[PDB]
Amino acid sequence: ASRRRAMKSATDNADDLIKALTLAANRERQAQITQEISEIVGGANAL
Amino acid sequence: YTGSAIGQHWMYNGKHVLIVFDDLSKQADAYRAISLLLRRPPGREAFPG
Amino acid sequence: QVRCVYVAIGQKGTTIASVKRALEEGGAMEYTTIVAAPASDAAGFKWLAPYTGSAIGQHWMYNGKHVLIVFDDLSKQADAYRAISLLLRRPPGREAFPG
Amino acid sequence: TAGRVVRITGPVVDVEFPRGSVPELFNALHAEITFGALAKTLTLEVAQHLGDSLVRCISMQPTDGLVRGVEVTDTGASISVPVGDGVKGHVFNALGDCLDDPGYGKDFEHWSIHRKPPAFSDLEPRTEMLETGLKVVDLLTPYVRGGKIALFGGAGVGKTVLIQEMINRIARNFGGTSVFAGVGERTREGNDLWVELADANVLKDTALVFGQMDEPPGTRMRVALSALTMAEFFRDEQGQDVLLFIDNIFRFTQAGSEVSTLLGRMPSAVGYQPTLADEMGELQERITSTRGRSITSMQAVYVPADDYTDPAPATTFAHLDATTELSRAVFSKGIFPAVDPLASSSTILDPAIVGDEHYRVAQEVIRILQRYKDLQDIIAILGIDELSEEDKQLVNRARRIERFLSQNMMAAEQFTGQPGSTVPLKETIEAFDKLTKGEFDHLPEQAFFLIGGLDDLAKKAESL
Amino acid sequence: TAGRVVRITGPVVDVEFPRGSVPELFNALHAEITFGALAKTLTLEVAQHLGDSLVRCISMQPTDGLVRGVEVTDTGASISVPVGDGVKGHVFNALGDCLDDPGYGKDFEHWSIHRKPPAFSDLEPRTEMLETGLKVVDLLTPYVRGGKIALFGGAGVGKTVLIQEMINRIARNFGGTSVFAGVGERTREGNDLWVELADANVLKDTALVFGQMDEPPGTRMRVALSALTMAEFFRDEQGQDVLLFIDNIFRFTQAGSEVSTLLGRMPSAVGYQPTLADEMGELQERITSTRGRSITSMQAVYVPADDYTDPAPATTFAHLDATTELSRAVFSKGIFPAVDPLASSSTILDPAIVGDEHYRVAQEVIRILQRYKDLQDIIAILGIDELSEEDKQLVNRARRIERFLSQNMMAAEQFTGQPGSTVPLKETIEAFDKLTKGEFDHLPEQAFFLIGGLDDLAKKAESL
Amino acid sequence: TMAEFFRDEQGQDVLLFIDNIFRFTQAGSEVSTLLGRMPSAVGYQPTLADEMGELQERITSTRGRSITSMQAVYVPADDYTDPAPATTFAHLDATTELSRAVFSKGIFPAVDPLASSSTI
Amino acid sequence: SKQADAYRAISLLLRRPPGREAFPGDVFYLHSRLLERCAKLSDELGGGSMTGLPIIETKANDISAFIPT
Amino acid sequence: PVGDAFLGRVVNPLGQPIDGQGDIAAETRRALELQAPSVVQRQSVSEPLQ
Amino acid sequence: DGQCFLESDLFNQGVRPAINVGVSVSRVGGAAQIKAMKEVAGSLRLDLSQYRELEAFAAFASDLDAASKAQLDRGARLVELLKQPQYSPLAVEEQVVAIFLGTQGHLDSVPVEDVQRFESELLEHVKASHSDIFDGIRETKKLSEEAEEK
Repeated sequence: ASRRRAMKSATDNADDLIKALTLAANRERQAQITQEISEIVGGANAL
Repeated sequence: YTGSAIGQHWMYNGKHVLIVFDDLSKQADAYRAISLLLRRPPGREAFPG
Repeated sequence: QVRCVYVAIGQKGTTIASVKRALEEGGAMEYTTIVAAPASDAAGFKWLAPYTGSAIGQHWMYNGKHVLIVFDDLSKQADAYRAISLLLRRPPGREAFPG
Repeated sequence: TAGRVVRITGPVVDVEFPRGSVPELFNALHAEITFGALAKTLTLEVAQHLGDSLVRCISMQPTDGLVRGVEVTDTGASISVPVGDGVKGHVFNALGDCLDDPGYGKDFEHWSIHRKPPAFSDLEPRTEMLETGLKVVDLLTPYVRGGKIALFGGAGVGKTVLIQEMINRIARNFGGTSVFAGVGERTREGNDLWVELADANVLKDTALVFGQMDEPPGTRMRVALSALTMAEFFRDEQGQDVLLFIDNIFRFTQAGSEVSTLLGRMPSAVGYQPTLADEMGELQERITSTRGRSITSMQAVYVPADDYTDPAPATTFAHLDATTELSRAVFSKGIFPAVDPLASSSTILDPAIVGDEHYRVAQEVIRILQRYKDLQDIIAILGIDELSEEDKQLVNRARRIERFLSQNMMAAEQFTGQPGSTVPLKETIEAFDKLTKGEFDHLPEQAFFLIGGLDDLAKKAESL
Repeated sequence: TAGRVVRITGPVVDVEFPRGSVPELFNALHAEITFGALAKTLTLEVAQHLGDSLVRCISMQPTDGLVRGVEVTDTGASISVPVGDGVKGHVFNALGDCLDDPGYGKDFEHWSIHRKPPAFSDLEPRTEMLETGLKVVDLLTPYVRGGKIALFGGAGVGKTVLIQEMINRIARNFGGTSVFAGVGERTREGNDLWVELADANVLKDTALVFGQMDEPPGTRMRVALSALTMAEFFRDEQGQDVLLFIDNIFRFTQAGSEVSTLLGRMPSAVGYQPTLADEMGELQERITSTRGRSITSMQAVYVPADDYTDPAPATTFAHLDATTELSRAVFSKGIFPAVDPLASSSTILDPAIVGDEHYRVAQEVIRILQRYKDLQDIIAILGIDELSEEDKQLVNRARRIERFLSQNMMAAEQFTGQPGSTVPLKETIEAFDKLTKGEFDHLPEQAFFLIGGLDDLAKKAESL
Repeated sequence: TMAEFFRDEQGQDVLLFIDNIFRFTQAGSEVSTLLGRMPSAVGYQPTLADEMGELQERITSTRGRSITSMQAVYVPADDYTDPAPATTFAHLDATTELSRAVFSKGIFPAVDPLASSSTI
Repeated sequence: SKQADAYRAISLLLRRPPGREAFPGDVFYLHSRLLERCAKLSDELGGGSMTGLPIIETKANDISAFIPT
Repeated sequence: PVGDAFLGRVVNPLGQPIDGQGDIAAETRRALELQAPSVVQRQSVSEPLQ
Repeated sequence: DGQCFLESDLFNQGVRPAINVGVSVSRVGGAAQIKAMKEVAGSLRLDLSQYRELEAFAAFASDLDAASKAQLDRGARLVELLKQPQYSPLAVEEQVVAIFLGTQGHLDSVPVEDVQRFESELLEHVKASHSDIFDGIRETKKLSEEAEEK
């Protein structure tokens, strides 16, 4: 009886790391792509 | 475009036809390449708007 | 017989002084050489020193002796080269490094 | 008549001509360079027209030691290389100069480097069962005669050793002509392979051409064209099966990237040069086995930072039909072949032309590996004690399957003292069926390392 | 010789000169404003030549109110600044004119602000250890005399507070001549610093000059050069050890970026200067303790956007010896001396310099904190119930040792209303060794929060 | 224009229906790159705020007559942080959500009370 | 933030080279020259005091952003 | 310039002593740009470096 | 022609060299090292890789098998003996002696904390007794049966 609840709670808490990491990864990828386009623009228009 | 015209000709006279396109990404890449080599400005992902 | 040549690029003089004191303690100074390019100097010396060291080692090679060469920093020369290239109005590349 | 030089910057040179003197594209130009210690002969290939009687071009030699105002002569011709039967057992550069003898190869017939791909009307599917002496390739992805074979993986894997072993095993049993071309590699590897081939009698029957990376990138693009021209000439007229071998495919892609960046085109995604796909496809259409002629070509593909999302690996995959890749994880655990069966794919695996026992064995083993990969980290964290009896038995069977695949080869003799092993096909399929039936689960862990044959496995079992 | 303004934009000015006379680089140029309300004279410095006797120049006053054709006059010299014995005890501007007493000066010596680094033959390494009352700085990264000090962190992480803490400690312990300067500091803190310095009755020997935000960048990158010139003038002739204090050098770099953007040169990575490393090295190598001249300096650096990927502090990383870093998470935890022990390091820590007991203590603390951070990922969700007691004790010890490093400096007297504390190094190392013995496991954790010493530790613990 | 004329002339309460908003933003980006300007803010119009304000300043009620409207926005790539959604959320009062399991339960509105809120 | 956006747009209309996030580097100087004008005077001049309260709206509660930085 | 007198001293990248005392007698001077040895002039490597 | 990897995680772990053997590889191979070294030592990087792999996968093992426990012990001893401090010159004979002691399980009974110090002791004793064997190595660059027996 004590065994069941701890693992239930472990599951429910393990969900949150997935959510937060997905948010961080989305932010990182969008930052990378916008930096890439900004750099290619700066290279393109400077000539 | 030629495939679409050929299909439309038969369709317009009442001939039931079906059209399949094998791949469109390569068409987009070719259009992007020709647009850039024609000296036109680039956009997001170096793609014309 | 093994001969070693030391090359430092864009580093503080005090680091070179500590290194030379260490080798003086070690007693290797008899068979070693040091080539210095402090960051205070212009881009030319930093951009050219590795080639000078390479030629110096290659000479003793054609003499037939075993030669060892130490490189401290290589990104510094890359930065100097990118700077010179951009100043020469050369078109840039990926991350603005020359091709 | 001749033109002059206006500006020099890097390897690209622009030159000027009078009225009615501009040549066409893909032409050879010669220039004379003089100095007390640096005198040579620059060879240049016309790149594009800038108008106003100005044409921009590339050179295949370092441009150091040049001076403005020097006239440039024109041969009115493209790049050409001599061909013949005496080419075999000799070493040539990008220009086709014999490295063995300075005066060799200056009397035979010469062909234009540029050619045209064969028409579609002379194309025909080829089906043949080609088998080597290695278990993993025999089971998962058998080779196809007259087809396209490529390898995938990053650096520090061992594909060069596998290539060496494969050519070594094949050339001893082949009567046709084999040609090797080196796009980009260290001088040490070329020297060692030259020594190895000279140590055997096969060198007289093969032709070696290669170039390094220290040379300007213009050289690194044309060696592949020369190799393809050699293959085409030897295949078309002799009508004999031709073996073509290419070192790497990423070198010319890079060289094109930097040359296009310097020439004046805008970059693209991940800083890749435009029109790479068309150039790659045009190059790849040279390799084809016709109705009366069969040509076998292998390829070794490098990947940057081990990423298949890069456009270049995806593009080069579209042309391949028989695929085999190498991964870093299996190398990390310890396998020397380091072949991942899960992602690899073939195009000749089907019960219609292959025995269904092979088909069912492959299906069972791939399902076992799929489930095992799924349960890996679960075993890692939660422990084996939380799994079911079927889970435990399957986990043990997958452990046996994964360790069983390893086998030694001849090429490892340099690295390890154990000589290699070879095994036929029926014995392997019987052994694999016995393993997947689970009748050998009692064998210890150590008995499942570097096993070539069933008798070797039994003798290893008795040793413990 | 007369100059005429031809075109202006931003703070940058382009001027044209007659063929007869053209001043060299780094020379003062005088012009004026004829407007009534904003009447002011301005000075320009030679930046670069543009051909046809066109010169680009930079202003350090705002450029509003100009008009074309105004006569331009030169002095035929670089920027000279006053040097003398009675310099200390007064506040100075970018120009060097006294601020507290207008008209004070113009009777001392004058030296340029463009000098050259000392020769290498006069260089000498140093190992003179320096001690400070704060326990954490002495236990982890002991300070060395004659070197450079780095204080790394983000925004609002208590850099200023520790700055005046250390300056108070040094002023009380040590006398001599001292110089404070900086760029990127507010008016309010400057007035507070002046008031406190007057309170301490040590302003008589302290040199004060600094900039503000609401100023053209020319002052921003010239006041630091003026301060370094003052430092060298005091060091060379007087031959006395001088304390140097510099804060927020980062703005300096940013300032340069701005003017480069105005010049029209090709941008660099993250839109930075075409060349920044050379100027950084020139600025850093100006600071050097000679054999007969012991010089100690401290540097406060700002990290933009809480990201260390920026090469702005990465370049400075190669010019430092003793570094102490701060993080936002440590501050959010609650302890004000938010100094990261894991990241912080120094080059003086060695068993040859300091006894082996200190080395062992530091290594043990480092390993304990490393293990705690390693287990933090697992404990973040599951906790200690899954974990074993052998690691539970480690968790407890890590928490206690981490909470013990907290200290109550006297600089917080204006916030916490409590006096500061100081501890000798022997007591510190003894207490830390006793804690690492684990004897203090029985004590509650909260007692370690903001404690002075082991006696106060016991008193507080037994008081609850 | 049609709606303003009807309201101001007939005095009738009117309703305005709009399909999507991101299509208008894409058309604006297309005309921007077509004219050959300097794309900014991840390839967006630098003056998108001015145009959106010009569009949305003509909806609010006055003179006792109300002009209500509702608009449906398509979030790109499951992102609420894109500048266009952020700016178009600046003139929003109520949000409504419809689900599928709620309709599978067998109800007419098929609206979840838990995923909706209002500003009044 | 809207003021900074307007400044960025009008600067881009000028064909001025862009910087990080297309933001020109003058923005720091701009907001500074707006800001440090608010301070308490000395007693002799009158000792006046003004207190400034700007308001900043951030997206997804991140302090790691250029304008908030 | 190149010579054996460079041992145990410090020179600038140009090739002149900067910190030591005296001058270096170099027998010859060589150009920086050269040609690398070819495969035919190479050999296998087995000698250890302890 | 080869590379090595260093991680601050290794340095703060406690390994002074802090070199990553998981990825490190050398192109040429064992032909460079002396024949005695390759005879005494071989495939040891594989052993350590497997040891670290099983440490990672079995860090939360419910029960440890006899083979698993023995491999844990062997890996612990090997990772402990591989440590060497800075400014510690070392010759080939002593190094091959140390690796021969490590690989044969002669030190299994030695507790982990005493593994290092004890080694530093033994290298001293052979310096004064039976030192001729070292000479033999320097005269043969290989091992003999009688030398190993002694």
